[PDB]
Amino acid sequence: TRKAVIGYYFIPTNQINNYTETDTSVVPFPVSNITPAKAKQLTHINFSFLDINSNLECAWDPATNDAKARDVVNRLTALKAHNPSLRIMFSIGGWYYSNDLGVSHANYVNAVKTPASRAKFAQSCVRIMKDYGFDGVDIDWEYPQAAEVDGFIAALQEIRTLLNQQTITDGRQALPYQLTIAGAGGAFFLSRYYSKLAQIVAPLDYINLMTYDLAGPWEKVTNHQAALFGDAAGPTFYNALREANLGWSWEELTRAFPSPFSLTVDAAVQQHLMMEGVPSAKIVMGVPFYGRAFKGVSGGNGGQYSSHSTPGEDPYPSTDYWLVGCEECVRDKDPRIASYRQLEQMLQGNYGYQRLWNDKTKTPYLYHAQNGLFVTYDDAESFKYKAKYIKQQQLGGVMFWHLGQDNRNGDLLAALDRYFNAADYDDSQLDMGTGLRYTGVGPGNLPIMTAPAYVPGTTYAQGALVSYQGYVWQTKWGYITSAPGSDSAWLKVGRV
Amino acid sequence: TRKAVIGYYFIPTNQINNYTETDTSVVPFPVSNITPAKAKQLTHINFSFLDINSNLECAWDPATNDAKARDVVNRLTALKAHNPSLRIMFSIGGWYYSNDLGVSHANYVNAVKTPASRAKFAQSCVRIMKDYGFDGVDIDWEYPQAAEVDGFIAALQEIRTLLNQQTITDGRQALPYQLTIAGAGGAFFLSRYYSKLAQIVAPLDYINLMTYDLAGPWEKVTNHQAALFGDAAGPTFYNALREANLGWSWEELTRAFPSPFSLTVDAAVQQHLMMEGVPSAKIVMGVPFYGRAFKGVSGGNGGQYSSHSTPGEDPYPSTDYWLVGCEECVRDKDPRIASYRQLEQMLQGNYGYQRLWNDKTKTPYLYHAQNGLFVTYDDAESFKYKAKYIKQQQLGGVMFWHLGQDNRNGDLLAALDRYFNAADYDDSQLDMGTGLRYTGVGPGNLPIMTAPAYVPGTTYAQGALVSYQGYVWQTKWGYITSAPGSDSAWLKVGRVA
Ligand SMILES: Cc1cccn2c(=O)c3cc(C(=O)NCc4cccnc4)c(N)[n+](C[C@H]4CCCO4)c3nc12
Ligand SMILES: Cc1cccn2c(=O)c3cc(C(=O)NCc4cccnc4)c(N)[n+](C[C@H]4CCCO4)c3nc12
Ligand SMILES: Cc1cccn2c(=O)c3cc(C(=O)NCc4cccnc4)c(N)[n+](C[C@H]4CCCO4)c3nc12
Repeated sequence: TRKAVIGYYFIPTNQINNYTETDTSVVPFPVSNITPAKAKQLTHINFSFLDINSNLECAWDPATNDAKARDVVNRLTALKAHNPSLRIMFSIGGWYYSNDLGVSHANYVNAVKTPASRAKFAQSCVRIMKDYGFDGVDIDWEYPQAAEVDGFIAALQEIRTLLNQQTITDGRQALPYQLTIAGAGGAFFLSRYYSKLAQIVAPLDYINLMTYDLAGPWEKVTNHQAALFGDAAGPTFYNALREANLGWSWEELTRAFPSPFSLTVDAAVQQHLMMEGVPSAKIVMGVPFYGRAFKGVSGGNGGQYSSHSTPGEDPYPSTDYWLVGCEECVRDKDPRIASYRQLEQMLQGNYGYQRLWNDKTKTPYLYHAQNGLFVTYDDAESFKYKAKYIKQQQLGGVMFWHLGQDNRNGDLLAALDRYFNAADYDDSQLDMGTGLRYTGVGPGNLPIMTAPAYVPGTTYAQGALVSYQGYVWQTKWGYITSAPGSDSAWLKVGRV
Repeated sequence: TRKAVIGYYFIPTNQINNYTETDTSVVPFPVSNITPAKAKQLTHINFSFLDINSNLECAWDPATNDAKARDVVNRLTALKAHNPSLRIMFSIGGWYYSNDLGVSHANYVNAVKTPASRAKFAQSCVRIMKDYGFDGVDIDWEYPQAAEVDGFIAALQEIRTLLNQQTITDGRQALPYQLTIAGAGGAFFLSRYYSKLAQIVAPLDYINLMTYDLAGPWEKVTNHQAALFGDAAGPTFYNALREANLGWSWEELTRAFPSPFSLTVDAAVQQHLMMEGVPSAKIVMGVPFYGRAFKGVSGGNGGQYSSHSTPGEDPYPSTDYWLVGCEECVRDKDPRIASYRQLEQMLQGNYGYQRLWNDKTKTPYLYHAQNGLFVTYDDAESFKYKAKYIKQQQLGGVMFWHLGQDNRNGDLLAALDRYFNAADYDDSQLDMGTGLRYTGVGPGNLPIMTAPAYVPGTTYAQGALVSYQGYVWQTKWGYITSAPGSDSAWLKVGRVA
């Protein structure tokens, strides 16, 4: 099974309305920059972002020039001439539209409320897909809360039904229409819907975990934003999942959700695999094509794990563009984010940066000794370890934000495709290091065990192991005369 | 409101069929030993035990001579001439009949299964009560499991309906027929039904907690079997309630059920009070009229919290009767249980025992220095603190097992009545000590708190407190943009006035 390679294509409305493929000053990353070689290295392009309007329907930004928008999408779907497996998805949501404090948040809550609203919203998704020529629907609601999850589920189920019927109607058995979501990659947002992961993922082809932004100006201690494994010297976090409305016992919560823990990519993946009904092949690991920069950091450890003075507000509440050498930061008016393309040029232009490597997290980072700056980012080296992880854990593939942040040669995308598909690349001896692994155990990743069959009428001592109804159970205290599952005394510890 | 004083009267079928009041070798504790003075000190006598037969009806042991049974019960109900508040209850169950491996266990599970079976069983309970002259029904099922609790509750409700109708029919408004159960006194058995305590206790007049046997030879470390409060120097136990099917979060389970914890009487009472809908006035504290003995006790502990070499297997797997001076242990053939009557007779007959006192647990214990023996028991002094606890916590009263283990003068029963009712007893200055209290917090004992009202649209930092929909909530982490109760981020920590 070929690994998915899902690249976001993001274009703001102003750039759509003024679209041109011959002037990077207006449109920095036109569709023409996606060469045939790059199209062949992708399996999915997530066009972004559409929204949910006050009519509770999928819709473009109301300021969008529809004729210019159709032309942009047509240029993307023309790329399928170079890659018969390529799908041009469209994404609904993103942080700006759909976060709790976002401009359109209430429309997401209201669209999934009722059977009538869900049917109307689901129909509009398929309509938009067919009217503009997209190959599937991606929903990036960041993020539905506990009371909204069941409606969110039924809406996804409704879209799945309509997409499957549309696949048959259009003869698309060879390339069926698909449904994906961007899912939270950290435990705090994940706890909103974690208990219902199985019913969320059931109608999806993939859940694309946003396993980045695990550090940012909203945290007082600098850190890697997409550490693969944990560094004991770095900060640790409250494991919010132990508070999810799971109904598990104290022992089950404790063994599944050690706290505090290292907020890493491996943690997010393992937390998903701990849940019953979440298959590894549907889990896609997100990676960032951008870095996050911090100022006012101290010395002694390359700027890692230090206090900082980076503004947290949105948008950037100043004109102080303090990321030395970041020309894109001036154009975008924000020194806290830098594309890999810009970071590469900052490393090549003598601005005082050093590129350092953390062999526990398996991620690079920049340090500016003279102005106290720290940048966490990913590159082709960190992608070696993440690609091997994807293969070892039998995940569905990789996702990234976004195509316009790769360098001009497309080195990041080419690296991902190479690590998955190149016949002359061999990572069998790649050293995954001694960084901290997430060691939680849950119902979905219980180890295989053997035990004598449970015998009704037997009195079991503390620590006894029995097999019953497909699982191996252990007594939590002594003098146990009840059957596993009928009591508080038995802990499910294994399967088969 | 007078505190309940509930004494079990237990008599085996063998003793009923051969009942006599002039031969202690056949019947050691005849009803005649319950003098008018003792009858006035009781509010309830739990006659025990009846059973549930394979027809799923309340019934006497099939080997019971029915005429002899009626005669024994009549001697108990005649005691009401001396005490117009006294009730002769009858108890269905007990350990032998109703434990998971007991001879009649399946009858208890099956009787509560369906509306028809519950109706048939409930009718048989009231029929037995009226036929033999009892004043109420007590059910000692030890213990219903999670899947059986809902049927068990519906059966209790059905008995409640029939008892209330029988009260009206018999003009017994001045002394209505009552319904009680014996409940678990330790967290392990309690976890079976803990989540449904409110609906279990609703149809009852009392739930009589079996707050004894909290220690015994089956434990590797000697301990008090009915410690009122905890001793930090003593052993601690897994808090099984954190594994009950409550649906609470990790923070809520941890805050309600500290673990490990001291297995005490106070723990069991407070664990019941942590649940909403469980009124203190229905909780009755059980006390033992017997002791538990250990050997091999090695230490300067006074024998407390020490390793031991006591069998604690049943039945006693030896003939070594090493409890020096326990003659009842020889006749009964078990050196690990002794009535208070015998323990007193061991103390006054020169056997080398020292009576020591633990001022944390507020319980006495025996220690035999030359042979290293340890006995945990209760007496009139430990009952002072338990009686004051009952009054301070506004509990319903006290229960004890059993009447035949008191001394001949009835000193234990007289002490309980004195501490509740005597005008010349004054425990106002009795110091309850510094033993460990159970400090768990649950929905039934959330404190009143004050906090600013939650404001929609606000982003809250970690540890922020807000009031919302009748509760005070605290954030467990930062950058909170959700409303309390809609999220995993908010912890219920208090109630709004
Ligand atoms: C406050 C905050 C707290 C915790 C997490 N947070 C984010 O995880 C986050 C992500 C994003 C984001 O867009 N990631 C890329 C992306 C790509 C594709 C789809 N979805 C998202 C974001 N813009 N912000 C707000 C920034 C903007 C300036 C300062 O705060 C975010 N804030 C927070
Ligand atoms: C209250 C009590 C009263 C009287 C006797 N008692 C015991 O003789 C006893 C033995 C044991 C025990 O473990 N024996 C060893 C063993 C282990 C496994 C298989 N066969 C034998 C025990 N755990 N408890 C506590 C209760 C609490 C919940 C369930 O058990 C016991 N309680 C009591
Ligand atoms: C084996 C055992 C294991 C776990 C718990 N167990 C008891 O909780 C228990 C209680 C009683 C009992 O009667 N408590 C007083 C009473 C008063 C009113 C209503 N119900 C009960 C008991 N007799 N045994 C038998 C044992 C004891 C030693 C040899 O045989 C019991 N055994 C066990």
